[PDB]
Amino acid sequence: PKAFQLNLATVKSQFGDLPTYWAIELIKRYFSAPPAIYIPDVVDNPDFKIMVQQVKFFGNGLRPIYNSKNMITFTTMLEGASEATILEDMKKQQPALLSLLPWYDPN
Amino acid sequence: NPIEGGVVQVLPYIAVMKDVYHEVSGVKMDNEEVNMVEAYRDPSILDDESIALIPALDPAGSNADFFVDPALVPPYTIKNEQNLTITTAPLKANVRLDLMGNSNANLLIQRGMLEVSDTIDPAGRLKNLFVLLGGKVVKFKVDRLPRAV
Amino acid sequence: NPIEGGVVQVLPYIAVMKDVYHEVSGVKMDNEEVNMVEAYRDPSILDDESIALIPALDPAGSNADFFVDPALVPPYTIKNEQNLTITTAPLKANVRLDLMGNSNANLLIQRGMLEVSDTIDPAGRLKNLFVLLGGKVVKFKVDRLPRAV
Repeated sequence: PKAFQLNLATVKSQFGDLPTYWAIELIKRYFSAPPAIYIPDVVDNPDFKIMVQQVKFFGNGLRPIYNSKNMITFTTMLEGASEATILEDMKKQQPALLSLLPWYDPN
Repeated sequence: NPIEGGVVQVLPYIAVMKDVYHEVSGVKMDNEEVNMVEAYRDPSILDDESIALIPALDPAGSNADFFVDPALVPPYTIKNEQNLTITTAPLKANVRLDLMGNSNANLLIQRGMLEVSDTIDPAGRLKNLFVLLGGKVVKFKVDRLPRAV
Repeated sequence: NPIEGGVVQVLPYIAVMKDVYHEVSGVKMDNEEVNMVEAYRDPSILDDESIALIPALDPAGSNADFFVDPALVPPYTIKNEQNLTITTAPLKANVRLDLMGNSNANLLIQRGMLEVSDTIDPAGRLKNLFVLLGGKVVKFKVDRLPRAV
């Protein structure tokens, strides 16, 4: 299949009302991204895209994240991956990934 | 010496640059590297306030109750060494807050959430005092007074 | 001895392993563990190309202008220690680029983005030249020539 955009604004709205950089960290946690990943704020770089590509498999090593000029392509094995389905899976996994207590309380 | 037949002038210098990652489709390393000598003419080259503890206003309003009502003092924008913006307002008088917890450091978590190992420098001052004068606010710069330490 | 009534043979050895992490599904740790002794007969099990700096194409075409037109030299893929592959092609002549920026280390970020601490080994060579001749391309292997150093 083809990579699709994961709109950062929709992540903020799904988990209450996160500040930009907490939503970015939540995405990095969901995709187990290395801590040496740079992702700008949308206001600072409105052209920057966070993409998600559904891949056939992961390797036995670290998650194979791909990097373009002005967009980062996160990799998932989710069947039928789309913006909505990633957002729903993030909400399922969020309790283990990052504590959003000041904004989002799943309890 | 006629054996040497020439010279090489070696100029060892120190260069200052930013913590910049390599670009994928970059024609060059887009890292503003200059010789430190330029910092004498342009003080911003070595100007580093990255460690400042700036109480930051949550865009969501989650901690808005700790800050001066925008009706009196509208929040303003600060750009840090990364050219990114935070919304900053003065703290409300008679406030009890986690000073680190509400700092820009916990909204700008590119480096990480604050933990027990993060401490405040005992060396500090009262920077500004905001007084309501006859219905409008006057900003008093008090960072040079002996009582502000 | 009839008291012992048996024998146990203990086989210590040093094993060659692959650098892998546990999977969430967790059926088993699929690490290609092999006895070091085999390396005396097929030493290729020790090969490690992860240090190599191989220019890589952005699947989006963001850095395609640094590489030879696919109409002349079609790109080819290479595989790492896993089954993940990336696309590489010879660099176009008469270009200026960030050589590390366009390297495989940034295109496939498993171990983080390249930083100022990542440097190029001066002990490099010119490996190949691709010459256009009569509408088609001839590959010259020049890695061993003293002018390629």
